[PDB]
Amino acid sequence: SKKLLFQFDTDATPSVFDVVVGYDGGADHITGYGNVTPDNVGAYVDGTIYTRGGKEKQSTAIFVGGGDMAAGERVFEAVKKRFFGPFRVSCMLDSNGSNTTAAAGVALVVKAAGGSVKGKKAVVLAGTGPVGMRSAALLAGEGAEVVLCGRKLDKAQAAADSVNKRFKVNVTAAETADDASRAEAVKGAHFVFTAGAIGLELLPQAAWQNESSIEIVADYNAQPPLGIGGIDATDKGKEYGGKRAFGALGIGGLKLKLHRACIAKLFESSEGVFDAEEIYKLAKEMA
Amino acid sequence: SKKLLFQFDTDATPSVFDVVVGYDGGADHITGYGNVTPDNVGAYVDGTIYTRGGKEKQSTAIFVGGGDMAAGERVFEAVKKRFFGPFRVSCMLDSNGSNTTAAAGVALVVKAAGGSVKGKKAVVLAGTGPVGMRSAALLAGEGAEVVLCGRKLDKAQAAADSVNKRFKVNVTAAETADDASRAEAVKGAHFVFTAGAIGLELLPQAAWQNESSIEIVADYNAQPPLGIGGIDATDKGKEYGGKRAFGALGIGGLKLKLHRACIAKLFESSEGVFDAEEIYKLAKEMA
Amino acid sequence: SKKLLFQFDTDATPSVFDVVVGYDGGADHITGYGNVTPDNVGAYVDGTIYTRGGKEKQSTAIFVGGGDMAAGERVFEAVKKRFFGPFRVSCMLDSNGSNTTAAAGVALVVKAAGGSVKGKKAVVLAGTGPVGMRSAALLAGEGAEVVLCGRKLDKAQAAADSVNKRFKVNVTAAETADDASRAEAVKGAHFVFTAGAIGLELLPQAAWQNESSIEIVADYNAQPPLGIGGIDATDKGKEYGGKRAFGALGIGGLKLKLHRACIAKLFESSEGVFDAEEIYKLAKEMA
Ligand SMILES: NC(=O)c1ccc[n+]([C@@H]2O[C@H](COP(=O)([O-])OP(=O)(O)OC[C@H]3O[C@@H](n4cnc5c(N)ncnc54)[C@H](OP(=O)(O)O)[C@@H]3O)[C@@H](O)[C@H]2O)c1
Ligand SMILES: NC(=O)c1ccc[n+]([C@@H]2O[C@H](COP(=O)([O-])OP(=O)(O)OC[C@H]3O[C@@H](n4cnc5c(N)ncnc54)[C@H](OP(=O)(O)O)[C@@H]3O)[C@@H](O)[C@H]2O)c1
Ligand SMILES: NC(=O)c1ccc[n+]([C@@H]2O[C@H](COP(=O)([O-])OP(=O)(O)OC[C@H]3O[C@@H](n4cnc5c(N)ncnc54)[C@H](OP(=O)(O)O)[C@@H]3O)[C@@H](O)[C@H]2O)c1
Repeated sequence: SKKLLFQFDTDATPSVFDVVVGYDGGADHITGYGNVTPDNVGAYVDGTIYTRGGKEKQSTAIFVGGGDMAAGERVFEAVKKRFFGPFRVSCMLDSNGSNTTAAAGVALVVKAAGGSVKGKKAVVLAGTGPVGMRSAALLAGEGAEVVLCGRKLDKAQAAADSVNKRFKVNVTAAETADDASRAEAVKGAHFVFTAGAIGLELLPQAAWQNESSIEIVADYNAQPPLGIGGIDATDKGKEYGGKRAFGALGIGGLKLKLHRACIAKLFESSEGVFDAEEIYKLAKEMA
Repeated sequence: SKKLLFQFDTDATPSVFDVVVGYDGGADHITGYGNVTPDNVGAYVDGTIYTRGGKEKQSTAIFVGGGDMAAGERVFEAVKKRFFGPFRVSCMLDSNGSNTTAAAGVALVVKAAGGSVKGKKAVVLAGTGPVGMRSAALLAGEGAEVVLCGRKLDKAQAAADSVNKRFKVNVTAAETADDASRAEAVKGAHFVFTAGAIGLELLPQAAWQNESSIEIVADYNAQPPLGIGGIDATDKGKEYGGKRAFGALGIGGLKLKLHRACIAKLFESSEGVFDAEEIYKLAKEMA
Repeated sequence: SKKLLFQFDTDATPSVFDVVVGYDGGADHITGYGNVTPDNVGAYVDGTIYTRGGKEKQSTAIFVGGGDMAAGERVFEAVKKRFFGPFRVSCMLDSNGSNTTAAAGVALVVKAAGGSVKGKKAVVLAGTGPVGMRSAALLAGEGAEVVLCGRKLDKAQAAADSVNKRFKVNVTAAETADDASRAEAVKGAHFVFTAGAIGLELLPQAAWQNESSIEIVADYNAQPPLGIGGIDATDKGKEYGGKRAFGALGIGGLKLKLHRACIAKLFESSEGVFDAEEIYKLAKEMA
């Protein structure tokens, strides 16, 4: 049977980026839908579970995407709720590539760290967006003491509460309104991630270079000025007098390979569920 | 040339069910459109008839679907009306699966009856919907005496008139507003079909198992309480005393293979027209 | 990698005609979007330039189409504007088949004229539409002396100004408000093209067959009354006395083959820009 991927996007039209990667990952055909909601996705799912049987079923799979993570999460939950008994197919969630980007970034840092980050302090700057929250979640799951920062304490605390409930961890928040506060929050930390919006700087070279404790820095922003000063986007473990760095493009290379590999995995079984935990498990096997 | 199927759906977005079946039927690519109407479909059809010539033409085809049978029929007529001379391609109509469902059901019953039902009495309970109407048409074309029943003579006689004019047959109507009247209507019948809306019982175990004249019963409702009591939805010719029963899922298994086979036929010529009659002819071959 | 074509149509839904030709031109997959504007196309383009690298870049391409040429040009310019450095893919513009139609027409006439029209006079009747304007541009590029006519001088001059600025040529405009003026305008001309709206006659038989200077005539209107009287739409170099005629269908046959061949070119490099000039270059090779 041909491998058919059904793309459910919460935005008005399906993401072009997700279509290309889906095909390069092995889909024979991709059929996409926009404006997908928790109320209209059930009928679409029925079409994937009552049309093929047995080993044929694994050749159909579902991918959920779009620009708003919370919206994708509501659709993803409604998809899983429609399945019942043996009537199911594999599914994946990766709105705006946040799960694959956060998983690639954390896997690279944990590997470069020797394989463990337990008990160590980790700081995610501008960690209130989807990549920062998923990054905080995966680090916390690895045992690190995570502090999620943002300009305003309420938003920062809301993000940690959200992450804590979903992944059952205990991330703490902190307000850092300026570069100065951001320099302080970083003191005593062993790992520092900058998950800021595109084209903004958050931690100049001084701010991280003179902190004996810092082992690794990782930046998700690929547009200059970069989130971390003193490094290049292509950096991928590059040495900087003690500290090692991973730039956005070095992280991006793995994210792309990871996304492709997850798509292929969707067709090897009819019961895969790929959200942050499972995507990160695969990321560690590929880093 | 690649086998290209153009899917025209009357609902807001195209049916996922119809997409999977189309690829398993052999289409190389399926391009779908939602909110298709009798007015906008003409321009879509031009794209299928003026882009390929000669032997190439049979490699493009059209499929009309959606949840409303009436809307689908209006669009299908607009499609056939657009063709002119040699400028045409094969087309199929199967809104809400009404044609393939009714064709599989009748084909299975006629086969289990020995191959001929000429002159026998067949009763279709709640036969005023698309599935009941198409079933009555096909039975009447096979020569059976058909009585289409519903809660109000008004609507039942209109359903019968519609079928009679479209298929050139002579189905009669009858009013059965309650259990008792329903049980009464099946006396003396050889074949009984329940084509009621989903989740409703129309013929309890005690209304058919004690009528000697009845040879075969068939139910299209797959949601408990089933249309026929005393059987399982998966029954496919299972014997109950001296009678045989077909459950909605037993019928559905053939409906799926039939729907796949019809799509493949669309690419074997550029003049095929697959509506109830032709879909039924193929159903008999495969039953 | 699979050859992926992304279709951006300015209308509500993507053209069926453009999809079929795109597959016959060699695309492995076509993903179409409707309602595309200069504003929302940027995010779409990003998806085609950040998902593949190196030799895989050329396996993704863009096609802009739809019914309104002006809307299409705006989107096409926005697409080229999003590219930067090596981050780009091949792209093509053919809203309403205006580029492939004008290129096929001019190529056929130039070949029939011995391969050169330099220094000769070409008149384009009702040349204010997109087909008429593109035809005038290619003819002027061949060194012909071109006169673009229309019922009102201001509109005709605006058309020539547009063409002259865009292709850097020097087409002249003239007002021909009635039958008498159109007949006067072609006296002494060597080539006459009728690019009027569908179903209108612009050049009666007696208005061209008695003019000794006229060598070849071409008509883009396929709906009777044809733009040029006394010819058949299927004519493709048919001789009438000392003259050759090309009708709308004779021209359309090359347009179709040309459109297919252009799509194939898009995947041969990641820098192709298929607008009128490059499409005409290929038309000459194929006429
Ligand atoms: N290439 C890929 O495949 C890919 C995929 C996904 C993401 N990414 C990249 O990874 C990064 C993370 O994405 P994201 O979507 O999670 O980010 P986001 O939601 O756009 O922004 C992250 C946070 O940055 C903070 N911020 C915004 N403007 C700021 C300013 N002027 N000063 C200080 N803080 C500011 C906000 O935190 P507070 O308001 O709490 O301060 C915001 O929650 C982005 O740079 C994005 O480009 C790349
Ligand atoms: N799995 C598939 O591929 C597939 C495809 C199509 C259909 N189906 C199933 O097959 C059946 C037929 O579909 P359909 O669309 O023709 O049905 P429908 O139009 O939904 O219903 C059929 C008839 O049921 C009668 N009815 C409604 N409520 C009733 C009640 N409370 N008591 C008695 N009669 C009642 C009505 O007739 P009166 O008003 O005249 O009494 C109505 O015309 C359904 O169960 C449907 O789920 C399955
Ligand atoms: N088969 C294909 O692939 C294909 C594709 C595209 C176009 N075409 C055909 O080629 C032709 C050119 O298309 P187009 O889009 O450029 O045309 P258009 O924009 O529809 O019309 C061209 C010009 O015709 C003139 N006109 C309109 N009504 C007129 C009338 N009643 N009397 C005299 N002149 C009138 C107008 O010029 P003024 O107002 O300046 O006088 C108008 O600008 C059409 O016949 C079309 O069907 C075929």
